[PDB]
Amino acid sequence: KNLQAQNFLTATQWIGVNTQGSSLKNANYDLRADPIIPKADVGPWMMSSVDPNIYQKPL
Amino acid sequence: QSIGGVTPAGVYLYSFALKPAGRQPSGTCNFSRIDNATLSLTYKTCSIDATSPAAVLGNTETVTANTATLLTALNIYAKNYNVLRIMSGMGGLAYA
Amino acid sequence: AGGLSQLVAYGAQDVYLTGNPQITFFKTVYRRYTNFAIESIQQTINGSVGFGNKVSTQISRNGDLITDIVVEFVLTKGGNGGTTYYPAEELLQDVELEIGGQRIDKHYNDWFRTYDALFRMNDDRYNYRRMTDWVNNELVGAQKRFYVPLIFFFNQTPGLALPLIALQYHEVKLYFTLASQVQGVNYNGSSAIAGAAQPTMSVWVDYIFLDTQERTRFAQLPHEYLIEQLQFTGSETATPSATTQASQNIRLNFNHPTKYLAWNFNNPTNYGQYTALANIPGACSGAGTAAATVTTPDYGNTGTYNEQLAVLDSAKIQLNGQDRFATRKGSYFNKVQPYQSIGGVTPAGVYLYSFALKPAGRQPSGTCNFSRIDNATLSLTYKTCSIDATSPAAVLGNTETVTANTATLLTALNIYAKNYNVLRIMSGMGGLAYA
Amino acid sequence: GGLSQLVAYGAQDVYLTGNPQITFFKTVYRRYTNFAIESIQQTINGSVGFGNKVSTQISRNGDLITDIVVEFVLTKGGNGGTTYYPAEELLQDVELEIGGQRIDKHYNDWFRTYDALFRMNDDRYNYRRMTDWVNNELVGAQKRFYVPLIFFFNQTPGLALPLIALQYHEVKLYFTLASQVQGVNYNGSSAIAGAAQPTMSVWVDYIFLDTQERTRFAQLPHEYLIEQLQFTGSETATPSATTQASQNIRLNFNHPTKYLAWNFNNPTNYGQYTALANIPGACSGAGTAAATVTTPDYGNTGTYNEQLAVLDSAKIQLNGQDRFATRKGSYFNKVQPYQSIGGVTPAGVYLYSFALKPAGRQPSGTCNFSRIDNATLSLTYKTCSIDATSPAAVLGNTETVTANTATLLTALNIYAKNYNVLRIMSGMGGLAYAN
Amino acid sequence: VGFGNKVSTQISRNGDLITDIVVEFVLTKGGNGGTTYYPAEELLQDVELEIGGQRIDKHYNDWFRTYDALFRMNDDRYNYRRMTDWVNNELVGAQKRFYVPLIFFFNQTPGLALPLIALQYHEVKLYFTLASQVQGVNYNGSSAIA
Amino acid sequence: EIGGQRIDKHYNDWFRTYDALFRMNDDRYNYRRMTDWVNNELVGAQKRFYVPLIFFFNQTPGLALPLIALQYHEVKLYFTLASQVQGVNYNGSSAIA
Amino acid sequence: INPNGERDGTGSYVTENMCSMTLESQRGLVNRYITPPGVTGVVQQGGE
Repeated sequence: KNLQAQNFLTATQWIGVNTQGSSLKNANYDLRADPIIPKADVGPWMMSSVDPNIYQKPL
Repeated sequence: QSIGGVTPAGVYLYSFALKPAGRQPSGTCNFSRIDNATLSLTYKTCSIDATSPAAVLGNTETVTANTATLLTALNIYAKNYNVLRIMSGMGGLAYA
Repeated sequence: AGGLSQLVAYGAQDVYLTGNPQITFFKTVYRRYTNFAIESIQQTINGSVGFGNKVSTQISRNGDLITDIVVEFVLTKGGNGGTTYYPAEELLQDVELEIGGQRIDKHYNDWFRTYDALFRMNDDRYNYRRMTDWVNNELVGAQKRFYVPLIFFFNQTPGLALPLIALQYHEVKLYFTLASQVQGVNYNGSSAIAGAAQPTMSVWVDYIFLDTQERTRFAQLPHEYLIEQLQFTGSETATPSATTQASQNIRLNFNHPTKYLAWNFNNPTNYGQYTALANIPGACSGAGTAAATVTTPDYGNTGTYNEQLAVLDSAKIQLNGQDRFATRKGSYFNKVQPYQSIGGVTPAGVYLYSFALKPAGRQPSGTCNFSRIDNATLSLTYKTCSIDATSPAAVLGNTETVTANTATLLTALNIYAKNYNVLRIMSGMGGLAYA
Repeated sequence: GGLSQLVAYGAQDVYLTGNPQITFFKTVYRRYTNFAIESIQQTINGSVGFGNKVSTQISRNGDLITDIVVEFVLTKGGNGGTTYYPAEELLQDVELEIGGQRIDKHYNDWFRTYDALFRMNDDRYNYRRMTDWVNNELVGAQKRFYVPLIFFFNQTPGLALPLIALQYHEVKLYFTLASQVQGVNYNGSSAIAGAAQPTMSVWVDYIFLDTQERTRFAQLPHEYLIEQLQFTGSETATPSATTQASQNIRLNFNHPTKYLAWNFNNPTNYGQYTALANIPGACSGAGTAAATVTTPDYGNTGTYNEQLAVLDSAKIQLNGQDRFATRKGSYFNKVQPYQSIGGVTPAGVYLYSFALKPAGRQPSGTCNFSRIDNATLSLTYKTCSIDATSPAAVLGNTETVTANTATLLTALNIYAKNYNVLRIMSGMGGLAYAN
Repeated sequence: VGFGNKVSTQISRNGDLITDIVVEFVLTKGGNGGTTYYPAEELLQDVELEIGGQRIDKHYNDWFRTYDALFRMNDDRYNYRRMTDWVNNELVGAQKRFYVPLIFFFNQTPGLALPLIALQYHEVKLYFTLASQVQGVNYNGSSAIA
Repeated sequence: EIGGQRIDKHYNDWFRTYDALFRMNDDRYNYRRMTDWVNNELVGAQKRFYVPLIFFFNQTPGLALPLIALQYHEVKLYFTLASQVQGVNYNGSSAIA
Repeated sequence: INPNGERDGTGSYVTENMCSMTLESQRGLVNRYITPPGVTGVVQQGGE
């Protein structure tokens, strides 16, 4: 039959994974890849969540 | 023989069961084991002038109304047994 | 809320209905049964079919057990609607059941009428009428096939089906007597109807075909069946009159455990007439108009519930001189007895007294064994025949103890007794335990 | 032939005939204790007549008792069409007492309601024949009526009251006769000059047991599951011609209840459960110029036309919680009895069953009202805006309206039938539960 | 809901077993007494019983008439007629609530009450086809009733 | 209805009684704006009304129904619409054609 | 009162039979009537 009221539901693979995130607020527009620098939170105040935006498929 | 009520003219019954009106099986004809089952019907002569009561009310066994030819449809029904199986919270018939 | 609120409202007074429950109503388990089939076979009628003739048939060895018997007749109307009354029933004057050359039972046209009057009802009775009469205002020359079912013990239930294959040396026969006259078919009152056709007759028997194991058991095993028989004699009815309440003591020549007695008074001229004729609607030919004549019934309405036309005032049954019950009025035997024990509605002029809780059922439910009574007597008091039947004021405004002057025409008395006996079948032969 | 059916055996038949358990061709009848039934007249203490109240003590003239019939002899105070079940109307009520304790009680209206719901077909017609004049009898006509009692022991042998086991308690029936009976001593509000007083007789059918059963009944304790009637008469919110009257009735009932039943009526006219109207049968002279919608056609007081019924809708509520969804009055008049009884119920008479088969003896489901703190019946009436004297309005109207004459249906009778235990021991007995 | 339409219902889990099913209809008279014949029965052209998507059974308006003709009787039959027709000489414009009992196996006996409680994983539905025309209600023979 | 059990039931009159008694100030006014015409609208005017329900779970998140914890029980709302509404399809006892 | 798990419920067709049907249907058989070899344009007939 079935297993009802006690099943491992879907957590994040329901609406689909986010292939964008916050990686496009300060996105790159040039065709060439950009020099990637890590996040490395150095600010006591005024941080960000820019998400590095590493070009996985370069020119 | 089989029910005990009164059936109106034009409606017919043939039982394969001692008491077809009940729930409990009392003899059945299993048509899943019969290839060619046929109902053979002979009709009455439609020669009575229906607009003349004498023609109708005073006529013979095998003769009916000219208006009887309007009874062009035949509905044949049969009632059988099957088994409804329920388990695992689901169910359906034993025979498809 | 809803039904659940009822279930939870449980306490001490529920214990006697639902505590330690034994059953449910929601889980029917059906019984598995032996395999069998039912087939209709036409029998050969020996002798010559016609009015007044005697014919017979041997029930053919076309099955293992037999039940229903239906006698078909093709009759025509010798007059218009209203001139016939259950003519197929009237025609089958009698039927005798013979096994191994000996009598088992015998029914009469009048018995069929009496039986019906007491035991059939509602739409069964109507459908029955449809199989023996013309009930749709048919006219002269009309032709219909009638079906007269028989009511021998094996014709009422498969439980008493007769194991014909067990009777290796004995045949089962039906002897039939056809009436010399049938009202509205070949005679109209006392007159013959010129040109009337002779009946066409056919006898049908329903055979039970059993599977192998069951067939073997029936052929090999001895059997006993508790079956019904009808005892019957005709008597002269004491004649009542305008000047008197006739009385009569009829010694009952009966035997065996009897479920019930049944009787009627009648006019031999008019089949089914158990009541007086009168000029009130349905009570005579032409009733309600100038032609109303209280010498002939409205045949199509021969039977009636109008007690005032009944002839019996009161009655009692004595056993060896001891009243078996306190005297009751004729209307008690007509209306109440069947109310309490049958549940149908009995026509005036037909009476029943039961010794059984269920006179209509198969299962014995108390019987009077007449074989142990030296002098059983039916004591009848008749109504005074003083009412002028041609005057509705007199016919309808009268008293309990009187009836129509025309009630004196009900000169015949038919007394029946329904008893049990034991059918015995062994070593290829039929049988009856008691005489 | 039938052989062609027997050979047609497959896997699907295993459920019906495999490993067979039963046959249909071998009825086994159960041997039973020998017994006999005797009909014995009881004496009556006190004169009978209109407005009289009398009683009987059931004589010790048998071991067990069942059927009881009260006979009356009435004379018509007018012509056919002036009476309606007058013997039923006359017997205002019957009270059953054992050892000085009330066991049960029936009312004339209950007999009418009971009949309207539970009797049927020819059982009902034969019943009517035992309580009324149904063959167009005329003024002065004399007739003996037979009105049966319907106490638990009067319906089945299974509940025969063991008088022999009640050696130290008297068993009595108190019978109240109506002050007036329509068409017999009164015609609407007027008395009928010269009307005769009724003759009365009470008959009890006694069971005579054989030696061993008599001893057991006399010595052993017994518990008989019995039915009891509960009845509360009350004010009906007077129906209105301008709006929908409504009413909340306290269902002051107790015990496991098989069913509730009720009707609305006009107390002036016995059996009137519907409005009067100028349509054939719906009022005195209905259909013609002389018609009045102030008086019923007494002989046709009852009707199946719910257009003349007052109830629009109803629900039963227990402890402030609906027991079922609100249904229309026609649901309680026609569907309920279709489902639960199988007969036809006259307009104005309603049923709500808690049982699968309320018409039977087996307690096939019950509602325990002795476990409810606040039981109530909520009724809504139709708008009584239809001009009763105009067939076009009477017959062409809507589902939610009725006759203006429906405002006369101001009395409501609510009945309940429940199950209790009548315990007999050491010669004495009474009910197991007071409430 | 309307003439000629196909409608359905799903049976709610408001109890454990089910038996009787009655379909209530309200019809009006499009002509005088004598113009209709069991019109609520005619209206229910057909009905189907389905469990988990499997048709268990089906009845037709004609079947209801045939069934009745053979198996109902006496006052059972009359009361039935009262719940499906106009039998008290009602006139044109009359409105009436009719009750059509169904005749599926579980609608005839408690012995076969459908165990909805045991069908926790399957839906149970009824389908009903309403007639395009009902005599004396929306059409007099072939003539539409305005 | 939850699990087939009747949990609660409200009536048009309750909505009116409840509002009349428990809502207030601009909560009541804004509430009226969602159920009536309050800007002197004229015949033929069409508006969408929003009638919030007032069951316990419709008043606080604290009693939100855990449909997630009721995987085997469905939750239903059964509604009845009035046969007549004043100033919409009827004017007192008269119908508005 | 009553569970309702008919939402996530499979159809009833999963619980059928497919082998307790009607008769065996002896209509579909093999073809075992091979026509004569004869002659044709390729294999012409021999001389008289």
